[PDB]
Amino acid sequence: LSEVTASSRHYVDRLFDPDPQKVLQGVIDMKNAVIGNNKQKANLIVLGAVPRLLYLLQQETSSTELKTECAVVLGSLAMGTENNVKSLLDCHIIPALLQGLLSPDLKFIEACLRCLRTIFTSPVTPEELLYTDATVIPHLMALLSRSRYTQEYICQIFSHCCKGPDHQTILFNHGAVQNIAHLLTSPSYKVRMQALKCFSVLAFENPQVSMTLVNVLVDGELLPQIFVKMLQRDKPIEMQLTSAKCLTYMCRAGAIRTDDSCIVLKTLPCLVRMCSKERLLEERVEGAETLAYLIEPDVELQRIASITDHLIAMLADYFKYPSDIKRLDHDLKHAHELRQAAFKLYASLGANDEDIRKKIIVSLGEGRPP
Ligand SMILES: [Cl-]
Repeated sequence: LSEVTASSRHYVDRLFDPDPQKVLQGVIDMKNAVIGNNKQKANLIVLGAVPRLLYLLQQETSSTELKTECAVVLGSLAMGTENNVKSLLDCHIIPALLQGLLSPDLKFIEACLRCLRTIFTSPVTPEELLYTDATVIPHLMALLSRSRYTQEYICQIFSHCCKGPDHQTILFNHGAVQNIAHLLTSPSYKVRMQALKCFSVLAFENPQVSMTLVNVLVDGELLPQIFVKMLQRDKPIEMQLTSAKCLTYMCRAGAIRTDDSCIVLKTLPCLVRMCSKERLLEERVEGAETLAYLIEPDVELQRIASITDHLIAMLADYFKYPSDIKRLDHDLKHAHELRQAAFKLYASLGANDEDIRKKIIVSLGEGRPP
């Protein structure tokens, strides 16, 4: 490791200072020292700052300011390497943060939830820890709608830690769909985005939840009506793609009909707009694969898609060379993903109609099949 120098030790020592004012300023200086330095994070974790910080956040005498600043620093350490997250987990930070979530003060709750978000988002953290203690999910649900930060953080934690049907149903029984639906009308886009993500992963292959989503009412509008608005071009591209995913999944589960207006006039047209040359490579791959997921079961959708906004022409441009230098290198390295996506959509488009396969064969290269 990098040698530990007197500066780092002085930061950790100032926490043990006898004057409370000096301790508070020491934790503040510690937060300002780990902003960009992952090495400073590692040095302070090895010097034992995390146990002391947790103790200072546990004390009854500690002011709300000191508790908030200590939680902030603990989150800043969790923003570093995976080794740091493992060290913080080994110091039992999640239990302490869960006790901190019992606080009335909102800023302190936000700091603890920010730390929990970074931890649960990190790969080294097992998702089962979220469900190992049954009371944490109800407690998080209760805090879901106190601030935009609680909404965003708890949505991120849930969306990253759902993991499919079993504990997805655990989350559902605690009122996930009803409590998270209201966030889609929030004045904060960051919230509205994250809620969307929660729904997309929550309804991927769970027909039961999809049906529930069809009848959920948020601010006088049925939830699919909110999704359709989030397909509009004025909205950000992410918002659109994710909305389309939700609807396609709801359509695949049976909650929405393949002949429904939201699918043929909004969702599918939106997905072809994701396949344009102007779109990013990742967006083209996801739009194409999601459209293939949508159109695979129904022949009528396949035909409609084949005649929508020169889709088969745009797909041909997946095989053409790109036309910011790091993005260009990234697009030449990941071009295989784009070509593979094009073939997935071709396979779904031409599954039942030979004339569509003839159209694609002609589009992919010069020459007409016999
Ligand atoms: Cl942050």
